[PDB]
This record gives sequence, C-alpha cells and structure tokens, in this order.
Amino acid sequence: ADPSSFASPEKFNIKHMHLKLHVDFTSRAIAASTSLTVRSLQDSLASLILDTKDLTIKKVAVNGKDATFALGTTHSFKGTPLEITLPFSLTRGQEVIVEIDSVTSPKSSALQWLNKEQTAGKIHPYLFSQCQATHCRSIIPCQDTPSVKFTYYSQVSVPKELMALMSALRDGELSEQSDSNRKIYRFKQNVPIPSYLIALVVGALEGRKVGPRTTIWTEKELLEPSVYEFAETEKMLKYAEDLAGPYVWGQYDLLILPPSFPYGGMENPCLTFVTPTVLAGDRSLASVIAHEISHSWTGNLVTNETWENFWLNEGHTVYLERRIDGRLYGEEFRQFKALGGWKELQNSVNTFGATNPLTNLVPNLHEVDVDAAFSSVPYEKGFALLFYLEQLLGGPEIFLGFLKSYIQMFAFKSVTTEEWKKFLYSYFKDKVDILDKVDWKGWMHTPGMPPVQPKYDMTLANACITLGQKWVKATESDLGSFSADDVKDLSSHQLIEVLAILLLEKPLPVSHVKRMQEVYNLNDVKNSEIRFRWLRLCIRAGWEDVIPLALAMATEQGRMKFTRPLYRDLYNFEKAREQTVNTFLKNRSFMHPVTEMLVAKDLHIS
Amino acid sequence: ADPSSFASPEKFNIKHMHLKLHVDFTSRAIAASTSLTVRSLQDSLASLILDTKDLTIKKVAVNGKDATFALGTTHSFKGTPLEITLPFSLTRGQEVIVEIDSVTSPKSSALQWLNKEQTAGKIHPYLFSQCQATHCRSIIPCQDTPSVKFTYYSQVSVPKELMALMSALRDGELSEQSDSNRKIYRFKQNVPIPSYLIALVVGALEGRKVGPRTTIWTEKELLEPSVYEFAETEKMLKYAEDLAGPYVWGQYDLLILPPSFPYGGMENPCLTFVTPTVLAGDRSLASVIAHEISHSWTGNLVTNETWENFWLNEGHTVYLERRIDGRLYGEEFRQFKALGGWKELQNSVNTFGATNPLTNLVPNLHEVDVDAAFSSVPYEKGFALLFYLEQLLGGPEIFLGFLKSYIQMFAFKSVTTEEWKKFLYSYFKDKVDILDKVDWKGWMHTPGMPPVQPKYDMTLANACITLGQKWVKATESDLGSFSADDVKDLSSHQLIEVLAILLLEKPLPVSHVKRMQEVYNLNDVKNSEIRFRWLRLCIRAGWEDVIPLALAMATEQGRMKFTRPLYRDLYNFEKAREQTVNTFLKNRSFMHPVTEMLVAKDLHI
Ligand SMILES: CC(C)C[C@H](NC(=O)[C@@H](O)[C@H](N)Cc1ccccc1)C(=O)O
Ligand SMILES: CC(C)C[C@H](NC(=O)[C@@H](O)[C@H](N)Cc1ccccc1)C(=O)O
Ligand SMILES: [Zn+2]
Ligand SMILES: [Zn+2]
Repeated sequence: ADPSSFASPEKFNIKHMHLKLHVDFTSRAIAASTSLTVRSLQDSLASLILDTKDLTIKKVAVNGKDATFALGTTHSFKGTPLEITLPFSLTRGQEVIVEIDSVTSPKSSALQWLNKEQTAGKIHPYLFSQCQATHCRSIIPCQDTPSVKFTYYSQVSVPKELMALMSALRDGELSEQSDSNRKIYRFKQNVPIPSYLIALVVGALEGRKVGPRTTIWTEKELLEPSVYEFAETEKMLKYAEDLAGPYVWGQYDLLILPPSFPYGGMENPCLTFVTPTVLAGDRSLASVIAHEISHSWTGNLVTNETWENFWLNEGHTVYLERRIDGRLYGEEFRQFKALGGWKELQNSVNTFGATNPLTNLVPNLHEVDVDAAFSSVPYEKGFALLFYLEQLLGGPEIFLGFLKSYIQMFAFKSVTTEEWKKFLYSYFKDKVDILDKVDWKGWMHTPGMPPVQPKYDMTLANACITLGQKWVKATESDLGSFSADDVKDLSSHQLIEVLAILLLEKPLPVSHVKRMQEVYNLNDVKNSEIRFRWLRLCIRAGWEDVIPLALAMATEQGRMKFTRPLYRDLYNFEKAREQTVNTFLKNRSFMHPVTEMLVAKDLHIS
Repeated sequence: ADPSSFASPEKFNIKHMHLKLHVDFTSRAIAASTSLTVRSLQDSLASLILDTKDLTIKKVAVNGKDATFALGTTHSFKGTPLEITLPFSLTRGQEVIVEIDSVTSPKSSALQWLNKEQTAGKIHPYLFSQCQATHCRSIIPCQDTPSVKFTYYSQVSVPKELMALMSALRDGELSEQSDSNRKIYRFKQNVPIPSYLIALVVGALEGRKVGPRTTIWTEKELLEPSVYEFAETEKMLKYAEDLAGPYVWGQYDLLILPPSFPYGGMENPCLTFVTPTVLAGDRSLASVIAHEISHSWTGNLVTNETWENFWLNEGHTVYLERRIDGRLYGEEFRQFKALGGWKELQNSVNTFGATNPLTNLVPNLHEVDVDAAFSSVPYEKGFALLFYLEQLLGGPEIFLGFLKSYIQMFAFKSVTTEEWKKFLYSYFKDKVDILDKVDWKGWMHTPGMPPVQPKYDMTLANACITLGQKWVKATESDLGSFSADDVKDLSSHQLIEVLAILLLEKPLPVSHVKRMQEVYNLNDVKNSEIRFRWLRLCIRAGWEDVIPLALAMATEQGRMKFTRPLYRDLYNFEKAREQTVNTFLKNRSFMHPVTEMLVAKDLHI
C-alpha cells in the first residue's frame, strides 16, 4: 500500500483505460469519460477506492446501471478518496468495466492553461500536463500509485486548428460529428504504464523528423534552435539500447514546452517533455535527453513500487545516463559527473538536514507531500550505491550484466528495494561474500551522507576544489590575485562544480562577489545551470545589485530547480523581501500550479 | 491470420480469462464459466467469433445481458464457430467482459479420462489435458490461435484426495457451497500465455522438492524413481538462464503422467508434463527436461504467430537444448546430437515424401489438420538452419548473442519468420554480405532435405556408421563375425544412431535381425528410444517373433512417437495385420482421443 495514494493495490488493479477527453479552453476544463478495467485481487470485494484531487465526479456506471459513489474527507495534499459500491461482490481475480464521467477544476495541479498572450505564437492558447508524482488524480479518477501499471487508449476532442499529443503512439484523427469547430486525435499505449506517465499537450505545434523514430515538436519560433540542440537524439537512443537492451516503446519524440514547465525533462513514454532552459546553443545541458532516454528502461519499463522506492527509478537512470556519457566524452568525464553527484548529494543533505529522515535512500513518506519532498538524494545517493557496488563487484562491464538481467527480470512490472536486493544477491551468487560487506542499513535507512565514498578520478575536479578554496579563504588584499585565467581553462561543468562548492560553504563577502563579476563576467553567461548558481551566491552574499537579475530569472522561467530556490533566497534577503513578494503576486496567476503552491508556502503567503 | 483458427486477431483481442472449472469424473466433463476480457481492435465491432470443438454453450452474457449467439457451418477438424452478436457497437481500444457458460463433451480431444483400473494399482481416477496445438477449443470457447496471448486466473472444483494442478502458480486451497463432492484449488498466471499453454491435471498426486523452484509431482509408486531421474532440474534451469537470460515464470515444476500421455514432454508454464517412458534409470533420456526448460523462452515467452511458423518455437528450443547438453556432456556430444538430428529429419522426409509441401520449413496449413501434419521437420530443418547460420556467422558465442537479443526483442509477443529474418539482418548488419549468400528459398519453402548440410564432428558417430554399414552389407557367412564387442562400449545415444541408420537402409533379412538378438540381446533393453527402433527394424525385416513384443510396447505406452509408427508398421505386416486391428479394438476405449483418432487414417477403417 502506497502512503501517497488512497487506493489499495493489494485489493484491486486497473489493467486498462479507455479515455474520452473533452478539452475546453474557454472553460479551462478536461471532461473525461474514463472506462476502467478493474481486476479484483481480494475475494468478495464490495467497494472500489480511487484517487481524486479537485475533481468533480458526475456519474459512475458498472456494467450499465449506475453505481453508488461517495467522496471522503479531503486530505491536505493526497486529495479526496472516491468510493464506488459495486452491484456484485465479484470472484477474484475477476475483471469488470467501471465507466466514470468526471470534469477537472481550472486550478488542476496537473495542468497549466496559457492564453495566446502568454505563448510564443501569440495567436493560439496552449495546454500541457505534468502528472509526476501524484497529479494524475487531478485529471482522471485512478489508482494514482506507480504500483498499478495499465495499458490505455484515448480519444481527445480539441479545437480543430490545434494539435494534440499524448504519451502514446498516434492512432489517427477523427471528425467530431457534434462540433464542426472540433477535431478528435486518437492515441494507443499498448505497453502497461503507471498513472504518473500519462501526459497531454494541446497547442499550435509543429514537428519535423530528426531520426527514424524521432520527431521534434514545439512552436515554430523554438523549432529551429531545438533541432540543433537535440540533433544527436538517435545516437543517444542507440547508445542506450547497446547498454540496456531493445527499445519497446516504438517511438521516441521530443516536445519543448513554454518556460513555465516545472522540470528540465519528463520521460513521458513516446514523448519526452523538455524545458527551453537547456537551449544553451552548445548542447552542454543536452545530457537531459540521455537521462530521459534511459528512463525508457529504468522507470518506464521497470517502475518503482511507491515513491519511497523512487531511487530505483532515478538512481539506475542516473547510472545509465553516466554510462552513455562514458562511451561519449570518455571515462574521465564519467568519473567527474560521479564526483559532482556526491557534491550535489552533499548540497541536498545540507538543504534538508543531515538528520532529516527525508534524506534516507528509502524514506518514510507517511503524511508527506511528495512535491515538497523532492531532492537529489534518490538521484545521487542511489547512483553512489550502484557506483560503489560496481567497484566492489569487478568493474562496469560486470555490473552492466547485472543491470541488463535486472531490466529483463522485472520488465513491465513494479519493484521494491527488497526485490532489487534479492535479485542483486541472486545474480551475484558467487560474489555474495562481497555483497555481505556493504553496510545496507547505513545505505538504505540512515539520513545524511552515505557510509562509504566510492573511489573517483580527480583529474577534472582538482582545478574546481582549488579555485573554490582560494575564494573562501581570500581576504580583501588577495582579491587582486584573481584574474580571467582562473575560469578560462575550465569547461561549463567545471564552472558549475566550483560554484556548487562555493554555495556549500559559508556566505561570501559583498566585495568577493563584486570581484567575481569584475574578472569572470558571470552576469552575461546564458548557461542556466551556471547563472542560477551565480545569482544564488550573490543573494546570500547580500549584494543589492543582483536583486533585479534574480527576480528576472525567477519570473522569465518556471523550472522549480531554479525558480523555487531563487524566490526562497530572495525572501530571506531583508532588502529584497518586499519587492519579491509583490513580484510573485503579480505573476501568481501566470505560473504552473505546483511551482505556485510551493513558492507561496516558502514566502509564508499560501 | 492462423488458417487453423476461425477467430480474427485483427478484430479483437482476449486480454484476460477468469476460469471457474467444475470437474466431474462420473460424467467425464468440465463445465466452465469463462469470463473473457475482450479488447476491440476495430472502430465498430458488432460480432465476436471464437473457436469451439465438441463444446456445448449454455449461455453468453456481455456485462450482464442475455446475449444472442449462433453457430455457422461446421468444419471437419477446426470445429463449429461461435458468433456473439453484441448489443452495442464497441469502439477501437475499448475493453468489455464476456461471460460464457459451457460444458465439454466426454470425447473432448484435449482431455483423457482414465479409470481407477487404468491408474497405478486401484486407488483413484485420473484426468490430464493436452491443448497444443488446437485442442484448447475442446475445453473452453477462445481465440485458439498462438497469435493471441492472455493472462489468467482459475478456480477448479476437485475431490479431496484428487489434487488439482494448472499451468500457473498455486494461489491456495479453499472450500465449496452446494454439490459438496469437490474442493477448490486456485491458480494465478500473470504472464500472458497463448491458449495452447493452458493445462490441467486432477488425480491422486504427491510431490517432492528437488530445488528452490522445482517440485516433482507424480503418484507415490512413480515418485521415488522420478526424483532420481530428474534430480539435476535446477542445474539445467540455471544452465538455461546463463544462455537465455532470466526465468520470468517464478517456478518450474514437473509432472509425470500415466503412460497414455501422447508426447514425451509438454512445456506448460510453471508445470512441465513428462512421459514415464523417459524413466530409464540412468538419465540418458533426461535431455527432455533441458528442452521444455528452453521453451520457457522460445515458445512461451516468444510465441509462434501461427502453426505455419512452428519452427521458430521448436527449432530454437532444439538449438537451446543442445547448447545445454553441450555444457553438461561436452562440445563432442553437442555435435553428435546435431548429426543425429539430421538423421531424424531424413526419417520424417522419408515418411511424408521428399516432395510433400508439408516438409517445407514454413508450410501452408490451409485446410490441414495440424495433429496429422506433425513431423521432425520444424524441429530438425529448423535446428539445422540455426546450426548452419552459427558456423557461417562466427561460432556459438557470436550466435548466442543474437538469440539473447531475439528473446529480449520479442518477449511476451508472437513472431512470424519475416520478423525473425528482419531481426537476424538487423543484428548481423556487419555480415549482410554472408547473409545474402544463404539459399533462403531452399531453406524456407522447398520440400525435402535442406539445401546445405552443416559441418559436424564425427568422433562419436564414426563407430555408428561403420557398424550399420557392416550389417547392411553382411551375408549369411559374415553373421559369425559380429559379437557383443560391436555395441557393449557404445553409449545409449550411439546405439540409437546405429538403429536409426539401419531403419533408413533397405529391409534387413530375418537371419540378420535374429543374429542381432543373439549377439546384442536388444530384446531386454528397457531404454524406450532403443526398444522402439529395435522393434520397428524387426517388423521391417518380417520377423514373426517380434509381433507380441511390438503389440506390447504399442499398448503399454501411448506416446505417439512410439505407438503410431509401431501400429502402422504392424498393419503393413501381412502376418500381424489381423491381430493388430483386433488389439486396437480391445484398447480403443482406454486410449487418448488424439492417439485413438489417428488409427482411422493409419489402420484404414
Ligand atoms: C537529470 C536531469 C537532467 C533531469 C531532471 N529530470 C528528471 O529527473 C525527470 O526525469 C523526473 N521525471 C523529474 C520529476 C521527478 C519527480 C516528480 C516530477 C518530475 C530535471 O532536472 O528535470
Ligand atoms: C523434442 C523432445 C525433447 C520432446 C518432444 N516434445 C516437444 O518437442 C514439446 O515441446 C512439444 N510442445 C510437444 C507437442 C508438439 C506438437 C503438438 C503438441 C505437443 C516429444 O517428443 O514429446
Ligand atoms: Zn529522471
Ligand atoms: Zn518442444
């Protein structure tokens, strides 16, 4: 039983969904007629509990009659439970069809409605979804737990001048005989997926082929720079297939969303959603594609049972991503991204607290808001464990054999940390003595930094550690020693690392960040990862000059990784506090509901 | 798609089955309440066509409605179709639940109902099923085509001491309400399987653990020798996993059937069905386990689209089985089983005809009875192609990489030979130049022997070909030269090969088969593969003394590989013809329906 869901996967399972979605831009609504194939797992089951959040349920019908439904008490973040009385108690594992007519709220946490004024084309509105982790319940009533994987078919009614796309293969266009002003797009998803992987985009979209199974989709204005930035998608997909095995999803498309998309990348099956903030014109932030590609195996094919087991998803994907980086830029770069991961984990454990139970690899999420619980811990502590196991068991070639068999063993299924450990011991049966050496309790259920640190190559990192130390130990007299030469021989990833280590230490004087701008000219760097860290460093320093720059980056884009900390730091900055609160209220209606709720709680607004 | 089915896989797909099976031994029938989850593949579906054979359909209910159903024009072997005309036109990608109440006929081709006198001693009755290829129709209404793969859950009502087992994981024991002369044994199969892979056994069964995921099931009397004969099941399962990848079915159990089981092995998921005829007490015929284990990948996990594509299932499984035997007994033994395979193919081509289109690797089965079309061609011409490709593309290590990616590529799906050839060319993109050199037309759609013969190691075979040649070229004066020395140091597989050689050669004189008995004493060999060939050779020779021995083996065991040729040869033997016809008329009621029917074609009737 998932603590983030109201549904019981041990009682029943959704095996298939037929979705009739009516998209209305005037109402900002999605009226859904969902037909759910329910399989009973318990004998003589009388009730059916599904997850809903700000959803209006019109009617429920089980085998054509009308079933008695009842909504429970609305939880603080989990939403409202919906109970359905079945006409007959069934005989497990018996299957039945439950038809539900619902409608979303315009405030739906999963969706973002943009007027033409907000969009790039300025003629048409835009809609896009973000269901991960628990927002699918804000669109349709479901077992919104990654433990339940289902196949789906959908029909989407939209204004005829607009394009619609889903996390499925396109299955043709249909004419809406009732409304001539409308078109019906159809989609097929024959591979079982969890609810968080359901996605929908409706807008003025244009797409062009960039590979035998890759079309890049976005608004005309962003199309030309998106094809250059993500030209090597097929190469990345092929490199991943060599490592993980065959691609079972048929198609790998990309969609570049408006700047309000709350993440950098989203692995929606058949259609990866990407932020325009990675468009740096040099493909330095394009590892986001190799990461999303790798989810096609670790996450989408083999899913985490609950969000407590989220590291199985992100830790293995980060491992696969860094192996693709290995065959690309070299083993020295792979080792550097591994070491940079440790620092991001160190950066996340301090933000949450070295003692916070949320920093456990397998955390307790009972009565915990998953969106407010998001961190680099499942990513980097999860990766560190797999990279430490790799060194312990004989190298990358030997560890890849395990990962391949693991993907094959649990393909199309959901997995717990216990199943993963049982499989790890089953595979390394002759090396079981080396497995019994690892401190499993320290790795799985202990807050803070991991018990043991893996052996890393320090070739690329040495220059980053040195520069950072020089800056934190510099006085006003040493400021003159710093020059352009310090960052001139460094790559973008090397510049990210030195800034990250400066952010991890005590706040720098106003004179030092002024000296940084003087010799490094970090104010004109377009690279999002560098700029965000540079602005955050200046705010903590107490530099008043950076307030209009930090406010600019926090409002011109809506990626939570960047927007949420910039707003928090700006609020804790006394001189800026007034303007930042007033900047947020003036932009509150034009931002994503998840980003908004999280930024409003931080500012003590709500 | 399948010319053997009346169902349309392009129109709708069965995704799940909930089976409520009532088994009654007094009536010898299975009353089934099947709940089918139907997924529409067409935009506006009005009708639902399913396969049935000697089935009685009581009522059909679609989401709680008294649905109207009609049967079309009856077929000679495919069966009479069942049309369910839907009240409302289903849409593309929509799922519905179709409840059907049926009952089998006691003559059901899929089942065998053997009396308390036919079982071990005189304790309790026994029931066992055999679905492959098209007999699942004879139990439940379904899309009886391997192109449709579905998950299932079943509840079966059986007597207390008569334990029930299915091709699924056990999901606990339970009790019944009315008509209390039964007990519920429930099962769950969460891996999609084709209709030919559903299985059921009900009898006085006992089990014993021989491995973490293996328990041998048999009658107490056959239990002790079954655990010795199949002690190395886990070792074989592990050796297979090293070759094919992870075992996804959770458990691998074995069940040893009464001698009436029509085959040697049946790969039913989680519960392999094995003949008691392989119990030779030396594990010399235990490669049958390595073969059914291999089907867990090529067959169960990756299924043949139709029975025209049956070589993808049996050819790849024969290849995997011989890779396991090569690891247990060495590369020399592997090469010898391959060479012995070529000899088994030439025996089938000899029987069906060198020109018979049924001897094509991918045959046309339009208006063809699949049970009457069974041969070693999909097995051996299939294996030979894969073994010839192996030698052409760089060895076993390189060819195994292909097989591994092939299994992963098509896991949980059905495959055509066109998909297989497209995958072979994508995998060996580097060797398309050597691939375009193979005679694909000669290999896929030409009757008789394959176009090219693979290179074999002759170390173990040399002694077999020599002895056979000596026997066919011996005169009355040479008979004295033969001694025990000729066979006594040959292995059982070496003795099988020399007999197989002799059976393809011209009928031997009565004096020669009499001398064989004198120096080799082949009349007291218990090994089934040796005995069957020895008896067939003697019938071929016209030796009257072997008539009561051939009749004995043909009636004490019902494995079609042995029983069917022994009966055919005995009928074509003028002196025996009368007694053999009268011997089957006295055993007619005690045989399997698939075995008992094929005598109307062989013994003429
Ligand atoms: C590793 C990075 C390059 C990409 C990273 N994205 C991810 O890890 C995604 O695939 C995750 N799906 C992001 C996510 C996590 C939890 C809830 C909602 C969304 C991001 O920063 O957006
Ligand atoms: C090849 C041998 C090791 C065993 C052989 N059995 C098989 O090949 C099984 O896998 C077959 N699946 C048996 C079969 C074939 C066709 C129709 C119904 C049943 C047999 O002779 O019974
Ligand atoms: Zn990710
Ligand atoms: Zn077989």
